[PDB]
Amino acid sequence: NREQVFPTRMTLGLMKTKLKGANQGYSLLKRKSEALTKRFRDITKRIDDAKQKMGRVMQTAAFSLAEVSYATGENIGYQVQESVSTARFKVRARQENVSGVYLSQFESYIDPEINDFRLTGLGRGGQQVQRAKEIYSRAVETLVELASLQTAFIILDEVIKVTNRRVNAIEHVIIPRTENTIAYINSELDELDREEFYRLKKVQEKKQNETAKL
Amino acid sequence: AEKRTLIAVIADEDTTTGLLLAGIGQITPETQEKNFFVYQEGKTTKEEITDKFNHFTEERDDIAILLINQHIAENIRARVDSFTNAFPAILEIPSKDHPYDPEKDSVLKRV
Amino acid sequence: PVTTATLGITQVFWGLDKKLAQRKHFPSINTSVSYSKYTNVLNKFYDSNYPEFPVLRDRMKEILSNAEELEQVVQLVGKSALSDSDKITLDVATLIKEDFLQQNGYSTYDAFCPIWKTFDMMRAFISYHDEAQKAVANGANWSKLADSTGDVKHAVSSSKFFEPSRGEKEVHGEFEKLLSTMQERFAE
Repeated sequence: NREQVFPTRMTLGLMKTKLKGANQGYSLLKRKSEALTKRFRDITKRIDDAKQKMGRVMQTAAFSLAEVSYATGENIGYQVQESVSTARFKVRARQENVSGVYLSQFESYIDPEINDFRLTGLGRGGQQVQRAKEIYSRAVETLVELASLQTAFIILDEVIKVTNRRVNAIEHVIIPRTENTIAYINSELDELDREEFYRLKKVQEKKQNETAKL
Repeated sequence: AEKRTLIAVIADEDTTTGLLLAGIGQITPETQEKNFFVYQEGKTTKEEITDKFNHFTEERDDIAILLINQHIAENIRARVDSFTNAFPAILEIPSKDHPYDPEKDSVLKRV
Repeated sequence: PVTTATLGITQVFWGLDKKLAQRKHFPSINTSVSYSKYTNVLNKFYDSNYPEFPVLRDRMKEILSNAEELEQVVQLVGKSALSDSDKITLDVATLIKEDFLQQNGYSTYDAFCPIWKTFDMMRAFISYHDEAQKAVANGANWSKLADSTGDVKHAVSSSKFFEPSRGEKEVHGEFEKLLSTMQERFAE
């Protein structure tokens, strides 16, 4: 409940300054948690909206791919698997600074060295396969955006949990412990002052008795 | 990280084919493996799916975003919930005759 | 009691900083708790010999006070997302503490820093701070300005080594080159 700090006037001042610093840090971290939880609510709303958008885009892209497959007369799965030597779509991580946290947000990137498509050598439904490829490219872009949103959500939630944990710890441990330590140190200093007062009172009584005896 | 520039899909055959056409992943010349680990929900095994997901979400994998269909991720929902790491992110893509349900979203369940 | 009775009569005070003495940073003079009540009387000599000394002294005092105010929040909040201007001020103040304020008394070069050398070093440090603030206001990222002007930062940190025996005319010329190099390097 109290620290083992030896009660002294310097120690009392240091611990009072520590209490002031802890209270300031408590207010600062509470306001930070409030700002980050407002941003967390915003991110959750965007997550729900992007989830609905993904639900729509996957359905429409799957319909486009099925139409392309029907036009070509066969599934393009084998050609797509054979054309998996290189990656044409890549995600580059960006440490975008949002509020006071370095949340990582993904940015989609593309390369021309993997421009080959499964429609090469198919012999049928080239336009349909190209349209399906474009639709799934847009779909992959949407999923990269949603993945950036979700990574920011996870990071921000973790930081909010840590910050709220620190705020509650300061409010219920550090402030009570430091306040109890201030009370104890002040009581010990008062006891020392009382003892010094008694010693000086005894000296004064002896001096007065000696003066009377003279 | 710099090496993280890769997208992994563990969805159904149709979704895997579509994302491969989009060009998500590449076949590693040294590892002789590709990020387009196509695996049907009805085929293979739940243990195999869990092992593939663990390999893609751990073992210093280069995948930035792990794409798992809601149907296939439901069978490995325990592993999905266990994957509490911030990265790589996981998404529950809808599958044919298997729409995405908000209750099945492991990451959205943290709200 | 002796020092609290002294502070009522003394006109200057150079209270020792326990933290700065534990860091083996000499002289361990507490910048916040020290004072000199002749900073107004001595303007009659500063404005006559070194006209810019009071303004730069106040500028350094303000920079150190701002750094001291920010360091509490830094310690309590990890200091991950300081503004570019705040980061520039805190870095400049750390440089000031490490190079200007710190003084190896036994060292031959810094045994006795003359008033003109101190004034020139103050000019160099305040000019570095002003250049950094101007660069930040230009929109360029301080994370890049750090590498861009590391040469100037090392130059101002090594200006401490200018031996006073070179003479006032010679040393003041050397500093004028350093400040001139500072403005030229601002194009980065």
